[PDB]
Amino acid sequence: LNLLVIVVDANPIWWGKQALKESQFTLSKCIDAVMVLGNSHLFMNRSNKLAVIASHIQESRFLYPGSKDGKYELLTSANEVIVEEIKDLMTKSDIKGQHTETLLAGSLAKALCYIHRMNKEVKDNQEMKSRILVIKAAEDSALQYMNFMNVIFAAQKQNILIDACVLDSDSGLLQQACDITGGLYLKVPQMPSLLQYLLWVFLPDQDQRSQLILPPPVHVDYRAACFCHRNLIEIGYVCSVCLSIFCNFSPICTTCETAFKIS
Amino acid sequence: NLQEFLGGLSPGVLDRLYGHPATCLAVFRELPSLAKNWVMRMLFLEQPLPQAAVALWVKKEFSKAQEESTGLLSGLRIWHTQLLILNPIFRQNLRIALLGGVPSLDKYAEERWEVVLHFMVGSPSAAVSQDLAQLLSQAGLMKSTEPGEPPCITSAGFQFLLLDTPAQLWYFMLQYLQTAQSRGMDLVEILSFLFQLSFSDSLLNFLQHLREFGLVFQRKRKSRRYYPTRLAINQPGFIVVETNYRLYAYTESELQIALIALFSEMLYRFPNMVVAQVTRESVQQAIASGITAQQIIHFLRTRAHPVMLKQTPVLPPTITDQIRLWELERDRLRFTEGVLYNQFLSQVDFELLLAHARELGVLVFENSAKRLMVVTPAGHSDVKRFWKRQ
Amino acid sequence: TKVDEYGAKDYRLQMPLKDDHTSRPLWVAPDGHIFLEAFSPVYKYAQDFLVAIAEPVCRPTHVHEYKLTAYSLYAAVSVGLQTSDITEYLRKLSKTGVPDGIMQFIKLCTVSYGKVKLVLKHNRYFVESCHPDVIQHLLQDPVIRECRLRQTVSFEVKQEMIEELQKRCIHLEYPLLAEYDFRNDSVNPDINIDLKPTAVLRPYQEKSLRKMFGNGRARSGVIVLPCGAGKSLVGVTAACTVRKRCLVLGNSAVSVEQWKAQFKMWSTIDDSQICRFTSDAKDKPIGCSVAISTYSMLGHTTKRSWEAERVMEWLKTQEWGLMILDEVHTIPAKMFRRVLTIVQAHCKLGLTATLVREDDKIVDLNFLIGPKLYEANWMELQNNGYIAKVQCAEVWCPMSPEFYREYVAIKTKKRILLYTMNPNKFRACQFLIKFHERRNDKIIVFADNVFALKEYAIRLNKPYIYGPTSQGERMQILQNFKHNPKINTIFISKVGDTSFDLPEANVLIQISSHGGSRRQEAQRLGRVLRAKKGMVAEEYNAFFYSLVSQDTQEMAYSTKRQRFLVDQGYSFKVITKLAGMEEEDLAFSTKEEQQQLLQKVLAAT
Amino acid sequence: AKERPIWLRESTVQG
Ligand SMILES: Nc1ncnc2c1ncn2[C@@H]1O[C@H](COP(=O)(O)OP(=O)(O)O)[C@@H](O)[C@H]1O
Ligand code: BEF
Ligand SMILES: [Mg+2]
Ligand SMILES: [Zn+2]
Repeated sequence: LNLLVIVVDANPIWWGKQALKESQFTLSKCIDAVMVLGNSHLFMNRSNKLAVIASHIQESRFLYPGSKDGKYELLTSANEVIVEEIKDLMTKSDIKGQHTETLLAGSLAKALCYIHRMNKEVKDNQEMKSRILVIKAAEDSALQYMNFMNVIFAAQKQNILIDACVLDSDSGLLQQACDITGGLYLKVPQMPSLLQYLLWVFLPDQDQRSQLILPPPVHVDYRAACFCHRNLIEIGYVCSVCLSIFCNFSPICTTCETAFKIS
Repeated sequence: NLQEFLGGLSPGVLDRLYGHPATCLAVFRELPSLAKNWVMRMLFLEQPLPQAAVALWVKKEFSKAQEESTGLLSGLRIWHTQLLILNPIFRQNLRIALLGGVPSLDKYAEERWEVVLHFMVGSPSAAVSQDLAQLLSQAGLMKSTEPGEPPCITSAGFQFLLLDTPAQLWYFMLQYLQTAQSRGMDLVEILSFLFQLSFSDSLLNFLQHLREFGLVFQRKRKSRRYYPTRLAINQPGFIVVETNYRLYAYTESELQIALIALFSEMLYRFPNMVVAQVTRESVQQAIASGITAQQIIHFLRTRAHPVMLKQTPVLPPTITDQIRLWELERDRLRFTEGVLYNQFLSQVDFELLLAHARELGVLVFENSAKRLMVVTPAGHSDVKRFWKRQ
Repeated sequence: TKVDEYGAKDYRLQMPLKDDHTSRPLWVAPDGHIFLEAFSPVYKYAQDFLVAIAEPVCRPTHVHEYKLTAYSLYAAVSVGLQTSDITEYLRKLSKTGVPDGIMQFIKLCTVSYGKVKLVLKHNRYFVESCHPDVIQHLLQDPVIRECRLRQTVSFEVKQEMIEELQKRCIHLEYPLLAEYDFRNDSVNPDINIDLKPTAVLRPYQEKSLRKMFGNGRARSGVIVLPCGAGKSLVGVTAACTVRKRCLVLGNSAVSVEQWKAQFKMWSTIDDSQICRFTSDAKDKPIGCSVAISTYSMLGHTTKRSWEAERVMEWLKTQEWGLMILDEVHTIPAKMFRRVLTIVQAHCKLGLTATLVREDDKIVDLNFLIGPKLYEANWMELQNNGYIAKVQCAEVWCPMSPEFYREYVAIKTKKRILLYTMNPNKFRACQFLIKFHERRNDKIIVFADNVFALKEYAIRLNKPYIYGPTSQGERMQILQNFKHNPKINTIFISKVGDTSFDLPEANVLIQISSHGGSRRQEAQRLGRVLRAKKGMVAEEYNAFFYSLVSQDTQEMAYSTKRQRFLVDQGYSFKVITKLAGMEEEDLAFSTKEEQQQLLQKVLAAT
Repeated sequence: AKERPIWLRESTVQG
């Protein structure tokens, strides 16, 4: 089976800006595309399970752990919980001018442990192939690089894919994550047609992803910069303690305070 | 299989079957691995796409999967080339499904199914029902020839007994569905219910038959609501096989003892064990009755005691091999009707007749050295006419 | 006795089911048949008890079967068991309970032991018992009074009528306890026989002797062990315990020689004490503490030669504390049983591996020698590595069409030669020897028909042994086969089916047999059943092949003679065809060769 | 290491 996880970046500031811009694309449609995308995954097979996770400047909350419309009864329950939960999160929220950038590493951290928690629960007979369908919708935060970098390695160790589907901005850090763990990357420019990308590129599972033609991987610039400047450096200097990329030769690196001896 | 049954259907019935959304989901689920993704692709599309695009969406590796899935769904007629848009009813109906628009039960199913099997064999204590009796007889696995006397078991009926309960039930359902149209019961209604069950007058009669088989159980004096059993949606062994043709069946049910007695001699009876010996006389009788050896090995194989599971092969090879030899022993002489031609004075023309017989597909055996061949009597006239024509 | 619809003995109105039946692995039907489970945690304890009370009928690797008989129970009381102990433990082991009929049956056959005893002293046989009443009851019996010589009460009985006395004693439910008190018998001088420390008896060997010597006195009975298990060591040990003059009765000149070698290897008795009594020669049987001979020599009925007569006179006028009888199953023969009365022995120990016969005389061993003291399980020893693992097989050789033409028509007992001399069978034998010889295997080939034995021996140019071959010549072949690498295959007849010790003989082949002789088949397979040097328990160290002719009377006999081995768990894999035969330059590859062979077979008549 | 022959190692029956 597969355990899909949609880490939606429901940033009120960015999505609210779209509302102010009165653009055709809106968060409500995005959740519907996620909703339809989520419904399709379970619709593939009974054994499949999914989960939905949002993101906010304050905190991230899980959007997911008769047939009045005629659809499958199980999918009806998923729609109700997701529709109500997202509205509660969006409508209710505090204000903090200092912190306005969306957080994604924290939301992913909640995702990675969920598979492990679910991986323990699943019986030994059935093997699970979990995946995380991160849908980024805003620029990354500078201060979250280290935190985001740790979660990615955990996914690689536990073999969970991060199929980033960023939109409106190419996240240099996020595109780094999908490459390390083998996840897919896609920068959809047609936001109104976002869902059709999901059903094609992201919907198929890993066991079937190989036997399918998908957009080629985008070049990932593994830039390194000196801690002085934050400017790209090709030849970097580090010490055996800080493990810190540095500008040039120094008698002692500040972050270390070590009594480095010349030679 | 379920998908096999759907393929052998007309387009008219198929579209009718594509009614309420649950049916489309049921038919969708059996799309093996690839065609499922294709279905989601061309679900929101109202414009047909070229067939070439579909072919090039699967890498050269595992290409065979691309064709087989396409062939399967073409048989299902989900889309049409239209020159590959899905069926408008299927697309709409599927969209409705896709966000649009207990312990007692298993025992009851096992017991109710068992009594039917009891009736299958000459068990005096079995459920009696005129509709059920004619159903099995018309199912091709039983024959009465005298309504007053209880019916016997046909050659295929004995084989049906040894089949595993899942396959045993599915085959009966497959036969029932085919006979439903003949008796006047619409196939779509019963077939659609089965898909809906996995999650009218015709249904009421159909539901009663399902209740008889134990798949469904109302529990409330035949109320509108029903509680399907485990078997309706779609076990440790007890037999110890010895190298000396001895079976110790840890059976309390009389049906299992009856099954094992088909191809073995029962020696002693104990509550949790029955001693049976697989003598060639019993096996030859079982093969003569209609049984096939592979079933006998499979039937013993599936009902294997846990102690034998660790051993590999679980069934000792000699017992398995000996059973096969007993079966092959009976069929040493392969009788085959045919017409022999001799005195082939025209040696040159004999080859020409040989070629003509081969072309028609009537020739069975030939001997060039002796200039003779055997042809089935069905094609005897054709070759006789050819010889007369000269 | 109720019979179910499927011809099955319904025993559900007879016995109940015990609540804790899962732990209890035993079933007890009123018919006496006992079905024990080999996979139960308590199998080891149950098997030892069950084998003593009941002789095994079939012992597959998973579920064993035993049968209860008066003789089988009589063995249980002799070893030391009692009716209360047997029934109590039997009920404890039974997962369904002991039916009333069986419970009383066990009691019935336990109140007969110890009532009457047979004692031999000063070359005189007496009927000893501590209860005068049972003796008086015996005297009422006509034949018992007829064979009479013409507190404790004893009446002397003539030696010549011991057999009739013992047989009627069982018929009177008063078995004679022919138990020897060797430790309290100073009349017969103690021999210098001693067990060397280098000789250590295996657990089954020691356990068998434990039953024999459960008490201070030595018990007389039949001990059964698989071929190659080491019955020679057990017999030598029995003599060591008795420490009296020992007489060993082999089957042929080869048996005594192996008996002589085993004594020297497994005992400290000097070579001078060891002696042989055979037509080939004799090592001064007049002066010897241990005598080795054969049933033919002692059982010879016609007038003996002067050389043999002198030894026979000494043998009759002697007292033996232990008479080891190798190949016990031949004792019930009409004349071989007389050897028991001809020689005066206190304790008669019987060693054998195949306690089966095509007749009903096998039961006579209960009183002729005694109850079956022990019977080891072949599979148990096979897994333990005491006996080499054998992959029994039955090569199916299609009959030659020319031969079958005559075989079907001919019915004047000439079929045996016809299907024994099957060219197809010959080719399989020829191919198998070549393939196995290339694998450094020591092959043995058996053939009941000497004609077939000769036909194959010369054609393959391999040594062959049968009747006329002198003892020295046949002994030479075995020594060469045992040690000479060049002699990798030998041909043997009915002579060497028993007592032939070939530890390195990995492969065996059989091209002919004497009907459905289970004893012959099991004994024949015994030759390669000896433990191998580099043997591994689960590697199928040895192999056995029983070439058979398809669609022939041989098939029925092959099944008949395989009954005993399968009862011991051995599976006879069927080999319809042998791979690589076509690419091998085998004989009789042309119809002319086969045609010539058929005429020769017909000529033999 | 002197493995068993094909006929002994595996079943030779056609079925
Ligand atoms: N305890 C033992 N230790 C070593 N070798 C043994 C032992 N018991 C038996 N053997 C060997 O096993 C074989 C037994 O041969 P034999 O006594 O003729 O057997 P049987 O009388 O059972 O047919 C011989 O090779 C013998 O040396
Ligand atoms: F059992 Be043996 F070969 F004396
Ligand atoms: Mg011996
Ligand atoms: Zn540093």
